[PDB]
Order: sequence, then structure tokens, then C-alpha cells
Amino acid sequence: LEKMASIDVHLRQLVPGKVSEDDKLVEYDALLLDRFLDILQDLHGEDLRETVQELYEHSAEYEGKHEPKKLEELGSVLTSLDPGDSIVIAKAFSHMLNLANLAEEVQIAYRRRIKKLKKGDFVDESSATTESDLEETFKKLVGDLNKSPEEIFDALKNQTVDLVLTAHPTQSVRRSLLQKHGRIRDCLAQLYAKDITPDDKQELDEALQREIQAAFRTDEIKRTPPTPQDEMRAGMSYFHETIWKGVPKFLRRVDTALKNIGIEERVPYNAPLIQFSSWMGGDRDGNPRVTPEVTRDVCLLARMMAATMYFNQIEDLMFEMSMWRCNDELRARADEVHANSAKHYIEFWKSIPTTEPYRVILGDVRDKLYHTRERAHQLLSNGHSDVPVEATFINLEQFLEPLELCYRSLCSCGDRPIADGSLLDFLRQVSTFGLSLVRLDIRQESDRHTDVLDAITTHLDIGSYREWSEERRQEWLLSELSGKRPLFGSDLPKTEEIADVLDTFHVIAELPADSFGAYIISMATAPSDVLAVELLQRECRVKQPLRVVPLFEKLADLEAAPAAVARLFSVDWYKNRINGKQEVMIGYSDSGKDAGRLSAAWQLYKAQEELVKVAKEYGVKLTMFHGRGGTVGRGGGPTHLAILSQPPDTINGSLRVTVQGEVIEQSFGEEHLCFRTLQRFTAATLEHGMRPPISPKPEWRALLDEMAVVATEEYRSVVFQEPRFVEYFRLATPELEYGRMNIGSRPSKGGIESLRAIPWIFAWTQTRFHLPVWLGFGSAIRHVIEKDVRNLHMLQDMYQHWPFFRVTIDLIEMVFAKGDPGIAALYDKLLVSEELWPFGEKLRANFEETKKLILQTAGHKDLLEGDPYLKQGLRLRDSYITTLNVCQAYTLKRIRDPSYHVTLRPHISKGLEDTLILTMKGIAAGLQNTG
Amino acid sequence: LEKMASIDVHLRQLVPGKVSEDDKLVEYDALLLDRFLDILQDLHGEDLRETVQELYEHSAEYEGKHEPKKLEELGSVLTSLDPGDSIVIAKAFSHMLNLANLAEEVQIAYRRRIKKLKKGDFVDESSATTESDLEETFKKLVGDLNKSPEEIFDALKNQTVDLVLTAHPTQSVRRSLLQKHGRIRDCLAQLYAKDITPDDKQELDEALQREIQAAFRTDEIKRTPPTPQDEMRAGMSYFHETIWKGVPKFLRRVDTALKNIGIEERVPYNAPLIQFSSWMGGDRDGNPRVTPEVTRDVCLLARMMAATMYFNQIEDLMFEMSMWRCNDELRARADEVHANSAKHYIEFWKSIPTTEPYRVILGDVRDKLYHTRERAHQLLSNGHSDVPVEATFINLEQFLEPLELCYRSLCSCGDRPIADGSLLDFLRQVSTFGLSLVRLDIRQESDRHTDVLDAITTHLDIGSYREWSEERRQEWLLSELSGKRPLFGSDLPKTEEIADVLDTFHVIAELPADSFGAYIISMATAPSDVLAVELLQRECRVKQPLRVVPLFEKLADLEAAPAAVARLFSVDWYKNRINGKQEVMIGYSDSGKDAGRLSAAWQLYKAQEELVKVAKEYGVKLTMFHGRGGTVGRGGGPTHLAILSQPPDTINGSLRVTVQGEVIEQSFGEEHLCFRTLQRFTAATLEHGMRPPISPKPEWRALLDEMAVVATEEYRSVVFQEPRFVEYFRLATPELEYGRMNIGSRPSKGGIESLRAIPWIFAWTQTRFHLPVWLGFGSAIRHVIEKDVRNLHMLQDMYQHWPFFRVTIDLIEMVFAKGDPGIAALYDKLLVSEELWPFGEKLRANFEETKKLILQTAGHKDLLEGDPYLKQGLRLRDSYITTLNVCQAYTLKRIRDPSYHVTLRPHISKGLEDTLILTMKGIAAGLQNTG
Ligand SMILES: [Cl-]
Ligand SMILES: [Cl-]
Repeated sequence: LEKMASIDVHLRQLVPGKVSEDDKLVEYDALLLDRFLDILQDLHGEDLRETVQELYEHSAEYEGKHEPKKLEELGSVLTSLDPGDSIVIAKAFSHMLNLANLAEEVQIAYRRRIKKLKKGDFVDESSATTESDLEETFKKLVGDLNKSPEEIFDALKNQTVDLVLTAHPTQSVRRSLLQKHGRIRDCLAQLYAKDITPDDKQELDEALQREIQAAFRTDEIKRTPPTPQDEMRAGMSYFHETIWKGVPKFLRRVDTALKNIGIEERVPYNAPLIQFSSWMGGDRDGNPRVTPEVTRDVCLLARMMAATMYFNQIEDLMFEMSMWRCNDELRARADEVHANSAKHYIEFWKSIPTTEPYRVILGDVRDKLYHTRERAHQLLSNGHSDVPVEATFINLEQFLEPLELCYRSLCSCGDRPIADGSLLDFLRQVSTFGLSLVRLDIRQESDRHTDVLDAITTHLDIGSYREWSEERRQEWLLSELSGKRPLFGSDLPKTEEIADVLDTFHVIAELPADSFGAYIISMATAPSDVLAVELLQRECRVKQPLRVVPLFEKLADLEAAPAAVARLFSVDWYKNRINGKQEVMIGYSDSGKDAGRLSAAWQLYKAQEELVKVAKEYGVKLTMFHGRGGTVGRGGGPTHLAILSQPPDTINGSLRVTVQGEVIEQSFGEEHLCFRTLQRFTAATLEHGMRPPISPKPEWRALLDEMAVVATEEYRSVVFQEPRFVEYFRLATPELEYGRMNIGSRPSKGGIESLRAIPWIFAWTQTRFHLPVWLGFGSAIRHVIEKDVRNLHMLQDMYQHWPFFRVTIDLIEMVFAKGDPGIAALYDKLLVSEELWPFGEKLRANFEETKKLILQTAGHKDLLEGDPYLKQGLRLRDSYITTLNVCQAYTLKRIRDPSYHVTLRPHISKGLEDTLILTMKGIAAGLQNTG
Repeated sequence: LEKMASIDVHLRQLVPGKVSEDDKLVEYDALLLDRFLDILQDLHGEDLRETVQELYEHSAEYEGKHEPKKLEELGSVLTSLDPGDSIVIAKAFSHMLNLANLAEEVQIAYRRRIKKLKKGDFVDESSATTESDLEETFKKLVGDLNKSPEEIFDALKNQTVDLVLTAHPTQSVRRSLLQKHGRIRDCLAQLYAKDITPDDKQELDEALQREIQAAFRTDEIKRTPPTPQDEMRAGMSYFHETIWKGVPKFLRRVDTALKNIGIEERVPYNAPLIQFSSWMGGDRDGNPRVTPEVTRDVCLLARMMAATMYFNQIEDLMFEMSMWRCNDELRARADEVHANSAKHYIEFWKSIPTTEPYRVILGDVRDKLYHTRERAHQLLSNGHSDVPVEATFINLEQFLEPLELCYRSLCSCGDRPIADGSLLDFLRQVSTFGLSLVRLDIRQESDRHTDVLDAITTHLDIGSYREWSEERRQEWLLSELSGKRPLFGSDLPKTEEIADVLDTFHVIAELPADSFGAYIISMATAPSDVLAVELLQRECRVKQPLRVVPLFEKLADLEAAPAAVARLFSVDWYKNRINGKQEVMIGYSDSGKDAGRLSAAWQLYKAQEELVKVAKEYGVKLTMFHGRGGTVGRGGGPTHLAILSQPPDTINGSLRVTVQGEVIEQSFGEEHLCFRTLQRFTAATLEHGMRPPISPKPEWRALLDEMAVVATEEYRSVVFQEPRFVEYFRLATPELEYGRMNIGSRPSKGGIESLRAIPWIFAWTQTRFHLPVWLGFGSAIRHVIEKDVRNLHMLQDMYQHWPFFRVTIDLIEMVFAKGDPGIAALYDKLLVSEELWPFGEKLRANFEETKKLILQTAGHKDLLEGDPYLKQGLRLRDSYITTLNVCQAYTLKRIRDPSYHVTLRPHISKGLEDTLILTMKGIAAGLQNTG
């Protein structure tokens, strides 16, 4: 078995240099790949392993020199496989890619930082190896901006970072597989400890093999396209994995960094520096599977998960809190609680005596947590309970009061150090996570609210709210929100959809306010859209209404957005209802689908500028919600610069960002990764509030305004004006098969306009072409270079000195690293009509030209010249993804064309749809985020 | 704050050299003491801290040169303290000693072993730094003894180490403090990791301080001398601490060591290599607090703790067991289980589908475990349930059957590696721990069984079983055991004691046999005692009777023991009840109270010789149960040689040892210490079975017979013949205050004959005198040296070549290391009449002579010359213990003599019985095990 000598050689050719001297990435993936191929040989034979290894070697050679012969050599093997071998090979390359991902995460997590590699400017903040940690950000604010530590501390107290967990656009990886990946990363990391004994190392090797086999031997296709409740369960796994333990550890490090600049206080335990929100079970935009019952279910499930975690954590807390000296107030509470009926600690104590007063109070808290868990479970599984609401915690203050009593009491007696231990961690967990872990946002199209109001006005013989102008809509809505008479009853003709909308509001009214965040209006365009939701909320008897958040998607909607928000703030009722706070959402992917990516980027910078101007005019604290597709939605270090790049005063101590599902494992799967994620969000938010990016030079604004026009021209001329573009899109890409398959929901929700943004990005990401991300950049840069010889220099100045522009281009460059026009050409050759071949050829030429122009702008000769660690890891993954690409292409030809007969090969040792699904899930997991 | 500089110097003067180069003990204790004294100053003022540190400095100066002036310097300070300051000082020195122990444990756990320090003989097996680990034991058996790997493996399959956890003779440390000590050890160890970052180190220092203060600020008195259920709760904590996770790790290491000699199998997962037993709630010998209800309680509590641990452990198992390929048998069971009513994993899955068959079966197991816990809880708190017994696991086979089914199926599909992971660990935990974690032994005096049978026979108008000769007793008992008529009914005059005995039997009958171990007869002398218990068992309707175990205590009882066991094996009924297995218990401490320690040692070697001869005669497998006080009851390396020293064939793959409460923390408190404990018990049992110690030369046996005669003469002439000895014992020692206080139970079952062994040893251990351990050795060695010039050379030969003798002497040497005649003389000066002073002076001279003679025998100039690490650790503790000694002496004088007025000092910043209790608990924790 000298086969190992070959994969090592190929791996070393793929990743040649060393990005440091703790660079063990090739070692890691070589070990995992060797062990996997041995498992594969033992289960499916020697021939199967040899076939698979020949394929991988060819793929890696291709990612080296991109010789098209290597692609033809891959295809020759992949077409000759009967569906059984096709399934085994596809599964095999999926798991091989997963192992490359795990090795990459370990390498990232244990890479030593380099203080001497910092250049001293903001470019350092684009990579994890040079970004500023918490304390370096503190000292940068103290030295360069001459801010006093007390100002830094006061900024932190009132700062909030709000991370929003959304469903994965594909395989929301099951909780069990997350755990297996964790065990693999742990075995890997421990195997390279520079002190380990022979027997420990042998047992770790055997544990690693055992786990890799375990992951390879579980099916990941059948049953259902998981119900929204299941997807929510899988999405909540990261709280148990890292986030629950991670929040108090991070906050304590904030305390230590504050001590290292002279601050003696800690960050107050009730200060919400970190918050979590969820769309899982709340986003109904084009998703009929998300019903009123789904929302009720995930709300109660979240209350259960939280009560479970508090219940298990408070037993350790009860063992630690064995003091007897206490406050007079706490002693009074101990005597009161002792007069009652001790069922959840008989294994610990027969009963808690009054000479352990902290244990008395905490034991009663444990009892209330148990009743809350069992009660929410009874509500979920039936619809009623029998658990008195007074025996549980219904709001966060009931929970915090006795814990704070313990903290005050402990501090009274000089036991502050004891109080700053498990008790401080607990208080910070209650403040961060509340009774729900997450707050659920609800999202719905504006048109659905319009349908509801139209049925209402038609039922009252007043006209159709739909035909009314925006001004008449506003006038009627305003008369109703200010009036004293209810609007509608059961005697109302309701369609199925209208009943969905109203029932969602009724379920919101029947659940605790701690469970909900924002009501987000998709396709928001006018103030009447927001006022419709405020009115529907009020008339559905929602006592504590949700905050309404418009999502301005199309480009024209963004241009009209500050006008609409100003008109909203100018209405007296809405002004006094919002209580000085407004949240607006922007969708980078959504706007890019409308007008190309470069135009959407520059338009979103300008739109935030004007919205801040409005908020200052009316004295409102604005919160910008960054949807998916942004620079701030990337994985790792880049986010740090992206946050710093936002326009001045757009954050103001309140950051709300979508954590994309294709990135959540890279960000929260591992202990170190979790800490560093929380750290860069916190540090960048704090720094941006006190140190905005430079204001753009006037010529930069004018130049980008010009480029936006040319870029929208090219993008729309190809996507919307070319008649046969849609025909090509249906051939060169698995868009049709993606919706028809099983993943997500509905993609339409006519033409591309009705197509959702996620399938729009996905379809082209599968083919390694990425047209939605880069299209438009080429013609814009060509146009400005040709108009004036000097514009190139100006572009090169912007990329070097304007953070916004650098992050925009940097994201484009990263997407180009994951692109390969040769593979896209293979899709054309197999799946596209001949008379459409020049069309794709032209698009590929555009791909090439933009690439060179993007390089010229960034001052680079190769892609990602400034981030070799990412270039290295991407090359590693691409070697596995390429095989799944060729396999997916030929599998598509086999599905669509039963007249394409292939010379089959004999089956290799112990359904084309399953193959296709495997390749989609795999390629998606290897490319992760693009646009 | 340069106070740290003086204590560093004093520690370095106390422990001068370095016992290695990873010797960080002085550093460790300096760190712990600095942090503690800072906490003490912060809580109780600067004056209190200065007073305490002056005391410690004087104590270390004393342990340096033993100048008696230092003791008067301590006493002048300690008598002038009013009871409040007295309590604070005593508490402080107790916690300082605890911190010294924790540092010593960390040093032991992280001390690197030395391969080049092995000498190649059995002496290496007397210290943890040189003892043979598992694999070294294997190669010792394979190379030197010519045993085949198959033979070693077959021995391991059938080997059992049965460790019996007994109640602490003093403070059974509460579970909370065990956890706190764990955190202190963890912070200590992590602070010295040769890679730690500045912020991690800062936060670790703060966690260390936080924990030391937390432990110091909890009261450890009031309430009750904890109920036996509470003491049992505290005693079981080590399962959560280390043993539960620790057992499968060790067993897996046994598998690895087997692979390194060619064995390809694993130790069968159902093989009971490790077993745990408990006396907590079962020993009634002179302890009326242990009632039938107490035994029932700890039985149900144990079943609960076990069900909880299995329940929590099986969820991660359910996440790992996501395979789909399975057995025909398993697939059948999965389809069967799928037909039923999923309440304990909605947070995980809505329901378990049939395409995850292992999860189906395991989920049903998790459900049955939940019902087992809640049912045991309902019986404990009420007396009945309503949970059908068929919905739970009642015996170990019901539990193992589905788990083994999963293992077989996984192996069927080539998934054995997956099976040897969490599933193998789980199976090994079920086999080791059963449904109870521990099996409870029941212990009672034989005389109580005589009382029950006497009330029975008198009630039957047949005579008094008590007046009957032993032979008449045997004949009647045999006629009843072989007959069919029952013995008695409700119509039976029962005294409180007789009803206690019968009620205990009734509780045993109504509980699962898996909860119980052995029925132990204290003060056993004749076969009728065992037959009495067997008959009472049967007639109280115990369906599965316990195995009866006689405890032969007095020396004459030991001489008659092999005859009595032979007579038992010769009776057909008993021979058919025991099914080829018999367990006999011997009490090293118990026998020593009767006839001195040297005589009890030689008598126990001979008695084990003869018991083995009988067992081979009648074809019975003998198990020797070692009670408290033995060489095999020591801490650490000594146990390895102690086990290897037992007479040939006395173990035979079945070791049963009392884990004394004064050692259980040193043995199972930490992860590494736990593994090494389990390893040395396993390795020494295995080696002893295949490589018995040398048979003693005839002159060795003759010499020990003579020494035993002289030693028993001296011991009885001092302890039992001296008329004024009892008065001296009541004056020079805190024996009266110990029984009167609160600890344990009753110390007198009159004179010393009725005094129990535990208070006998404790009283003299408190004064650093240890007379019960060494008395008699002096005259025994003096006699033989004078009788023949060459006998010294013979003694030195035995110590060098006879393991039994070396371990016997080694224990004495270790006890002398914990002795200090100067402190004992201080007790004499304060508490003993003037005319009794020469008596104590003479005993102290005996102490000195015996010490010199033991040194001569061991070939040593100083004590513990061969184990410098232990000498160092004991010398470290002695500096703290000495202060509690002086404090205890003056406190005793103040309690007994209110005519002793002292010039008190003003109270120092922010009830003498409490102080006395503090000093007793402290000295007890610092001297740990002696005899
Ligand atoms: Cl559900
Ligand atoms: Cl109880």
C-alpha cells in the first residue's frame, strides 16, 4: 500500500509553498484522505478505491495546470459508471471534500498570528492572521484617535451585535453530522500535540478512522425535504456546539482587555453586547411550507431548548454556590422560600437547608426552569397544559431578579470574586440568550398584505385598496390607525392565502413578546406597505406589536427608500409608536439580481448615507439590517474590514447581520472560530462607531455613478433583453432541476424577474461560472479606462485607500477564485444546443475580460495575491469540487436525454437522481458563499 | 507586599533539593499559599494574616530542626486567641493543608516517569515513578515468565478487581468540595502549561483565587452528623468526577496493550475486570444509625444515579448511531419497536424513522432508562409507584440485550470500528457499573444472629441456641436447612435489635439482587455463624440469597479460620449453595487491635496460606477480602507491591480491596490518578496470578513465629496489662472527645477490648504518636538481634528478598515519617497527670528504639530513604499539621480544665468545641492513612 506516496505528491503539488511554518494543511488533508480511502477500500473493494484515487489525482492535476485533457479523462470514467458506482463515487467525493473543509478549519483555528506581518493600516483587517483583536482595537483607539478608556467602555456598554441565523439554501447539515465533524477536528488537533504518547496517538488514530467511517456510513438523502421544524432544530445546533459556552468566555475576555487599558469595571452582565435572532420558522416569503403552526412550533421549541440548557447549567451553579454569609435581603428570601413543599436534586441533597441561602434561591430557580420546559413541551405537543403560568418564568425579569439578588448579596460580603465566576457566566447567558436563545423574525411579501387589505375594503364597499394611489392608501390607513373602531371580524371572505396572513398575526398575538423580533416586509416600496403591517398588527390584537422593517430590494426602491422613511417618520402616529428606533433591511443579493452586483453595491452605500441623514433629521436611532449576499456576510477575516467599510454613522453601536447558512459552520463550528467571530464583530462595531472610513473623494463618487450606469446596461442587456438568455439558463445550468428536486421551497413567485435571488445565485454557482456576481464589472471598467487614460489610476487609488471599494472588489476576486470557465464550457458542450454555443462562448469571454480588469484594479497579477492562505484552501477544495462538477454535468445529460446511450462498465463491489442530489449538495458545500 | 518572599524561602528550606526536574511542588504550594494568604487578608484583615503567617513560619522552622522552643512559641500565640480568632486560625490551617494536598496530587499526576530508574526487581513496584504499567507487566510476563499472549489474555478475561468504597472515619467530604478541589487542581495544572498566553494565564490566576476563596468561605459544620444517605451521596461523587468516564478509557488501554503483544481480540465488553462495591448504607456493625430504611434508601438512590448517567450518556450515542445498513435480526427489531406509542428527544428529532434502526432501538432504551429513574425515585420518596416494572430494566440482561444486538449488527455489516467507539464504551459501562454503580455489602455482628436464633428457639420450646455448644448449633442449623418446614411467623417476641435484623433481611428480599453484594459477619469464629445467616436469609424469603462472608478478627479466630471454612465446605448443603465460590474477609486493623501489628501481619499471611490449601482441597475458588488497615489499602505505588506480596494463589484472578475513605480522593479525584489506580490493581492482580512471590525460607518462618511471640507479649503487656494505661489513654489523647463529639457512631461495642479499631487508631494518630501501628516491633527485633548475632543479617535479607516483609516494614517506616515524639510530649505536658508522665516518657523511648531498629532492618539512615518524593510530600504537610497539633492540645486543656485561665488577646478584625472539631478534621486530612 504505497498508494499514500501518490496522494502526498499530488497534495504537495496542489499546495506547494508554506503560508507559514505551522502550515500543516497538506499533512492534515493527506492523513484524512489516506484514512478515508482505506475505509473505502475495506467497504467497497480494491477496484473502487483505485478508480476513486485515479479520479482525484486527475482532478488535482487539473486544478494545477487546467489542461482540458484532464477533464476529458475524468468524463471518460464518470460516464461509464452504472448508477450504483455513480452513487458511491459521488458520495465518496462529497465526504472527501468535507474532510478537506475540516482540515481547513483546524488550520485556521490553530494558526499562530503574526504581529510583525501587520502593515499598520486598514488592509490588515481583511485577514484573520493580521486583524486587530479586542485589545489591539482598544489601543488603536487610544493612541491614534486619543479616545479615553472611559469613552471606549461607555461605547461598549450600549453596543449590540445582533447575529441572525437563516436557513441554509441547500443541505442544512444534520446535528449528528456536525457532531461527527467535531470529533474529526478534535482527533486531528490532538494527533499533532507535540508531547503525545504512543498509545494515546494510536487510540486517537483509531478514533479518527472510526469517525470518518461513521460519517461515510449514514444516509443523507431520504425521508423528507426536512420540515421547517427539522431545519430549525439543525440550525440551533451551534448553541450546544460552541455558542452557549462561548458567549460568557468571550465577554470575560472583554473584561480582561478592559483591565489592560486601566478600566476596573466589567461590562455589566445585563448589557446585550451579543444577541441572536432567527428566521427559521418565520420567513414565509415564497415559502408555503412555513405555516402559522410552524411559527408557533419553533417558538415553543426554542423556549424548551433554552430552559433545558439553564436547567442543566444551574446544577453546577448550585454546587458552587455553597456560601452561607449573605445579604439581609437574600436572607429574607431564603426564609420565605423555605416555607413551601425538592424533587430535582435528591441525588445531590435530601433537602437544601437555610444555612445555604444561595442554594435555596437557586434551587427554586431550578424548579421554575423545570416547570417552564415541561410546560412549553405540553403546549407544543397538545395545545394546552395544566402547569400554572405562575410556576414558570414568563418574562426575563422574573428570571434575572433572584440571580441578581445572589450577585448583589455576594458582593455585599466581599465575595465579589465568587460572584464573578459561574454566577457571572450564568447572568451573562440569561442576558444574551433570554428565555428563547433566539428572537424569531417574521417575513412576508408586501403584496400579501395588499391582498388582505383589498379583500377588506371590497367587503366594506369602499373600493379596492389595490387600485388606490399611494397617497390615498396612506390617507385611509392613517384614518384607521387613529380610529376607535375595529376593522374586520369572522364575517370576511378569506382566501387560503389571506387566512395564512391573518392566522400568522393571530399566532403572534398568542405567544410571548420575548420570542419575536422584527416583522420584515419583502418587496417594500412605499410607506403604505409599512403602515399596512402596523394596522394589521393592531387589528389582530397583538398587544406588544413587532417592529416593522421594510426590505427595499429593487434598485428604484432603494432610490425612493429615504423619501419613504422620511414620510414615515413625519406621520405623528408612527413616530410615537416606534419610540425613537427604526430598522431598515437591505438585500445585497436581492438588489444585485435586479441591476447587477456593482450597481447594487454602490447604490447600497448611497442609500445608507441618505437614510442616516433622515434619521438624524428626525432624531431616530437607525439600525441597518444586512441581508444575505453582502461583504459583511463573508466567512472570517474579510468581515472585519467590511464592517469598517460601512458609511459613517450607519452602525452607531447597533449592528445586525445575517449569518448565511453556508458559512455558519466555518464561523461557529469550532471553539476558536466562535471566539474570533464574536471578537471581530464586536471590535469592528466599536471601532466604526468612533472611526468612520474616509469620506469618498468627489471624483470617486462621480466615477462610481458612471460605472453603475454602464454596468446596469450590460447586466440587463444580457439577463433581461437577450431573448434566448432564458433558454441558455435552462440548459447550461441545473436551475430547473434545482427547484424540481427537493431543496428549499419555491424558486418562482414567468422569467428571471419572478425567479428568486437564491436559485439565481445557486444555479450559476454550481457550474463554477458565477455570472450573477461579476457580470457588469467588465464593461464598467472597460468604459472608464477608455473614456480617460487616468481612470485606471483612480480605480487603483480607490482599491488602496477606500475601504468600501476594496471590500467590493475583494469579494469579486474571491468569487473568481472559485470560478473555472473550462468546467462551464463542459456544461455547454454536454447540455446546450449547438446554435447557443457562441452565446455561452461570448459570456465566457466576458468572464475572462472582467477577471483581468478586476486584477488590474486590485494591483494583482494572480487572484487573491494578498491572501495566500485563502488561495491555498480554495485550491484544496476545488480539486474535489471539479470531480463533482464533471459527474454532475454528465449525469444531467443522462437524465434529460434518454437517447444518449453509454457504454457501461461492470459494477464495482458491495437511480441517477440520487447522484445529482449528491453533486449539488457537495458542490454547494465546497463553494460555500459567493454572492 | 513582599510577604511572599519569606514563605518562598521557608518552603525552599523545608524542601531543599529537587526530587526530579519536573519537580514543581515547592512552586505549586508557594503559589497556592500566596493566593490564599492574600484572600485571608482581604476577608479578615491584615492583622489576622500577619498572625497566621508568623505561625506557619514557626511551624516550618520546627519541621526543620525540631527545636522544642518553636512549640512553645506556637503555643503562646494559640492560647491567647479568643474562640473567634481560634476558629479563624484553625479553619485557615485546615484549608492550607488541603491546598498542599492538591498541589501534591497535581505533582503526582504530571510527574514524568523514568525508564532508566528501574532496577529490574520487585522494589520498583513500590513507587508510582518506577512501577510497571500495563504493557511493562505484559512484557514481564511474556519474557521472564514464558507465558504466552493467549494465556495472558485468557487470564484477563476471567480476572475481577472489586473495589469496595467505605465511609470516611471522619469528614466524608461533601460533593461540592470535591468539585471545588477539582477546579483548583485544573487551574494549577493549566497555569504551568509551557505554551499559555498572557491573557489565558491572567484569567486562570483569577479563577484560581476565586476558587480558593470559594472553598474557604463555605461553612463545614452545623446541621447533623450527616445522615447515612448524605454520606453515601458524598461517597458516590467520584463516579461523576472520574470513574464513570475513566473505566472505558482504561479498558480501551488494556485492548491497546494486548495489541502490542499480538492479541487481536479486545477484552470482552461483558467481562467484569472492574467492579465497585459499597458499605455506605450497609455496615450495621456497632452503628444503629444504619437502619433497614437507610439500606433501602441508598439502594434506590444508587439505582437512580446509575439510570441518570446511562440516560445522559445514551443521547450522544443516539447521535453517533445514524447508520442504516444493519442485521436481519436488528431490522426485525427496529420494525417491531416502530409499532408503539418519543417524549425525550423532540429537541433532537420529531420522531425516529425506520431508516435509522439503531436510533430506534437506542431511543427505546433511553425511554426505558427514563422510566427506571423515575420509578426508583417514586419508591424512594413514597413506597409505591405506578410505573409498570415491565417498562423498566430490572436486571442487567434486559439492559445489555439490545445494546449487544446493535454491536452484533454493526459487526455484521463491516462496521466493527464504529461499534468499538461510543457503543463499546457504553457496553463496558453497563458491565462495570450495572444498574446500581455499586453493589452494597451488608455487615452485622454474629452475636446479633445468635440473639435472633435464640429468640426463635426459645419461642419454639426447644432451648436456647445461645447455651448450645457449637456442634449442637451446627446440627440443628443443618437439620433446618435440609428440611421443608419454615421456621417462624409473625407470632415472635422481637426486641428492638432482633426486629432490626429481621427487617434488614426483609428489605434485602424486596429489592433487586443486582443491588447487593456480600453479607459480612463481624466477629465470626465458627461455621454456625455462617449457617445462621444462610438460614435467616432463606426463612426471610430472600429469593436470591447473598453470599455469606465471615470476618475473622481476633488472632485466635484467624488460627481457627481454615478449619471452620473446611467444615463449611464439607457440609453438602453449603457446598451446593456456594456453587464453587467462597469469599472470606480479614481485618488488618481489627486483628492489630487484638495482638499488635507484626503478629496480625504474620498471622494473616499464614491464615491465607491455609485458607488456600482448604479451597484447593474442596475445589472452591477463594476470594480474600482485605479490610481496612492493610498494605493493599495504601495510596499509590505501595499498593502494587502489596498485591504482588500476597501468598501464592491467594488471589487467583479475584481481588477484593477496601478503598479507605482517607485515600479515596488521592486515588480517584483526578483523571490520571484514577487511570493509574485502576491500572496497578489490574496489572498486579494479573502478574500475581502467574508469578507468585517466592516461598519463604524455613528460617524466615521460624524467625517470624518467634518475633510474633515477643511482639504480642509487649503489645498486650502495655495495652492490656498495665493498670493505669486506660487513664493515660484517656488523658494523652482525644479519644473521649472523639466519641462524644459527632463523628462516626459509637466507639465502644468497658475497656479497650470493646473499643473499636477505628477510634483506637484515630486517637493515637491525632497526637502524631501512632502507638497502635508500631508497638511490638521494637521488642521483637531487639529479642532476635540479642538472641543471635546473625539475625540482623537475616532480617535485612528478608526486607531485601521477601516482598511480604518489605511491604510490612515499609508501612511502619511510612507511619514513623508521620510521627513526631516532641508533639506527643507536648500533649503529655498539658493534659496528663504528673505521676503518669514517666509512663509516657517510657513509651516515647520505645518509639525511638523501634524507629532505629526499623531503619536498621530497611538498610536506611533516614526514614523513607527509598521514596524521596513521598518523604518530600509528607514533610510539606507536616509544617501545617504541627500547628493544628499545638492548637488542639491547648484547646483540649481549655475544654477539660476551666481552671486554666489564659491571657486573651483582642479580637482580630472581621465556642471551643468548634475549634477542637476543626483541628481533628485537619490532622485527619493531613495524616490520611496509617494503620
Ligand atoms: Cl415539531
Ligand atoms: Cl433520602
